[PDB]
Amino acid sequence: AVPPTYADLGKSARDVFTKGYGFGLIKLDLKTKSENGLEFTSSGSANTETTKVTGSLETKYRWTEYGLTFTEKWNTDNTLGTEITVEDQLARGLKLTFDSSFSPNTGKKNAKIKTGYKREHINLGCDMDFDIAGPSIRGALVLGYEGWLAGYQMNFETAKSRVTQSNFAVGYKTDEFQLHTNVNDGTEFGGSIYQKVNKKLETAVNLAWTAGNSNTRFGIAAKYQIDPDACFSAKVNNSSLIGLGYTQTLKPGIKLTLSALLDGKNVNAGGHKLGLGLEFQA
Amino acid sequence: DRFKIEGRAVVPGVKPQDWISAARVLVDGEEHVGFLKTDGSFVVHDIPSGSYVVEVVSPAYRFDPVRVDITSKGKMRARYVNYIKTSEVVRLPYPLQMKSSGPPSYFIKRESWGWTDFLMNPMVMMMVLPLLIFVLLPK
Repeated sequence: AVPPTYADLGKSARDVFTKGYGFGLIKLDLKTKSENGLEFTSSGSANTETTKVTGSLETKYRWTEYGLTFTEKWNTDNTLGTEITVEDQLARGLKLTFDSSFSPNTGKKNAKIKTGYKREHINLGCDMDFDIAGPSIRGALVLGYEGWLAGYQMNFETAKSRVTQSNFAVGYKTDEFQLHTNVNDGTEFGGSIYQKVNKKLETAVNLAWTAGNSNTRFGIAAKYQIDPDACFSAKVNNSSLIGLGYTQTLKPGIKLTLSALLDGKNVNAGGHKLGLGLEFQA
Repeated sequence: DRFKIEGRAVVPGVKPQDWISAARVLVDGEEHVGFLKTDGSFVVHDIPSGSYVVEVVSPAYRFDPVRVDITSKGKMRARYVNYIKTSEVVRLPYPLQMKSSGPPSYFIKRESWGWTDFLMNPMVMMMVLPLLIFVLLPK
């Protein structure tokens, strides 16, 4: 039941590739849960290469009285964003999302409507983007029976012409084996496999192929937790890229993560990309 | 020593006699002034040596000024109007043939807000959810 959506389809492998290391960036997040319903998150990203300071304050209002969720975010470039989520209002698996962005300093507005239908094995989703440049409509439908799953994504724009962007993603998802192949307009061909040998060993393999210039690139990643608080991550790319990350829980909420990407050669040309991450949860 | 400059201006459409009304041409701006013929042509006499900019002045369809170089010997060389640069850009034949692009924009444009476009407001979208919820009740 509840088949995976298009964005979530394969998100395990990308998340393994994404989460774990943030070299070149400084991670600083604080999450706070209140007693009744209040959620507060303050995250701060610091860059040493570009010397940039980025951050967002995110306030979450979980209302189970009617299924309403109120989210308000604030960035550093004077951008204001509000979001309303309604789930299980009158239908079975209907979800309505309203996202709005407005700037007080200058004047700029953007709108986004998300709609989601979830059923026994049928997943429907429609995103309508309202902007001055041009409205766009994007629909993703996922169908599967037991383990065989296939999803279709389409993107259409009324501003220019009959532009249509096709996406066909076919995969096999089960308890410990997860394989997924994504096809973009018969041009992009991606294949991700992810498996778990034990409760401590995780392996992932990614392949990318194209029909235009016949470019092929593959990469493998391993994740292993020595202890419930100590974890290690390694990733190797096709050409020479190697990345190592190590995470350890220091205080019962405080965790420290270290990331290092090495690009070195033997012709006197080498480079290090380091990154520190630290978060607090309350 | 005095010379004469003649030229022909062709409108893309309308009527030549329609556009001749209230139409004059300037060589310096208040020094030498030329008048147009019945269909169209500016013929100016009583001119000395030097460089001058020929421009046809009209509240209607406008024209691009053209620089003209007059020599004492009797050579006539026409070029594009250049102020920042003072060299030869492009050389074209002498029989001035100006082609008016059209009516210059004298008034500015103000646009209203579209019905499909005003739905992007932070406030208008926060009312559409109550509107839909209240619509789904009687149905």
